[PDB]
Amino acid sequence: KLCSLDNGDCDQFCHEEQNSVVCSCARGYTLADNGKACIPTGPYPCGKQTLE
Amino acid sequence: IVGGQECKDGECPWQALLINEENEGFCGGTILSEFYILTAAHCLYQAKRFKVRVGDRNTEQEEGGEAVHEVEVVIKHNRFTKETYDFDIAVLRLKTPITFRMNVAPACLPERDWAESTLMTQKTGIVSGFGRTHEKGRQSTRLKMLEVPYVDRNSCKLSSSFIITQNMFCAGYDTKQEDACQGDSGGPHVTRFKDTYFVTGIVSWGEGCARKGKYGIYTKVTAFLKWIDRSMK
Ligand SMILES: CN1CCc2nc(C(=O)N3CCN(S(=O)(=O)c4ccc5cc(Cl)ccc5c4)C[C@@H]3C(N)=O)sc2C1
Ligand SMILES: [Ca+2]
Ligand SMILES: [Ca+2]
Repeated sequence: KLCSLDNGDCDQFCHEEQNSVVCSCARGYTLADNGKACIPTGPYPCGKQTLE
Repeated sequence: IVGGQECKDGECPWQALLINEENEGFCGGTILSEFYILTAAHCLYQAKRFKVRVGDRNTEQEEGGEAVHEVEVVIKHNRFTKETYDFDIAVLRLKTPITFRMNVAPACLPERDWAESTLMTQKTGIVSGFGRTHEKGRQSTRLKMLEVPYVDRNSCKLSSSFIITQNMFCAGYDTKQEDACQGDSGGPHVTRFKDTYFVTGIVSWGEGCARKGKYGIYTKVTAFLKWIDRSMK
């Protein structure tokens, strides 16, 4: 089920390569160490409502 | 926007507004980056000279977050057709970069396959704008947003008195009276995924606004992601 099972546990982009999940992130995010979470590079990352 | 709610502080920060020489909003756009605004090609015909306002929520008042930006380049999709509104997409490159701040920030561009498979199969997207609050009303002085169901493509085609091309999709409600309307055009349709908002559409056209048995028609952004990329150089 891979990317079809709950987005493969990816925060953002899920791609199936061979028979496994590969995660990635929009521009302005980097993939965390766990290979799933997307971490913002700088202030005002895309897609985030603003709080200050 | 018909129905829906005001965008509250911070909630629709990728909203842009194309303003005419009279300083009056005629269409929306979406912030894509410090330099680029996404809008509808049919909007380029609403005014000879226009600018982009970002950071606005209430046109009646100065909140201090507003910024007017001159347009440097208009990049119209060359295949755009006024008769069908097929290829209803344009990107604007700004003279001066947008300074992101409260109420000013870009929406994310998704990758095509993931977006079509995961975003566009969600229950809802969010459309927003300063457009008319009913078919025959005046434009809103408040930025509004509205949650709009993705509509099954075959029902949408059955609904419609006009052609729905591979570059369009439908969203909104069968009879419930909530819809985008005149002046929302070129504005954001975004899809939320784990608290991150991705551009999925551009407000394009409808048969009226919120008419029974009719849907909102949107430019299918995921069909133009390589085109958008090239445009943003
Ligand atoms: C192929 N054609 C493309 C353009 C077109 N416009 C049509 C139409 O019925 N109009 C009345 C509603 N309006 S509107 O109130 O300006 C408008 C604009 C964008 C919209 C987008 C959505 Cl998603 C929903 C309703 C909308 C209504 C669009 C348009 C017009 N005369 O300018 S039908 C049609 C068909
Ligand atoms: Ca204002
Ligand atoms: Ca309807």
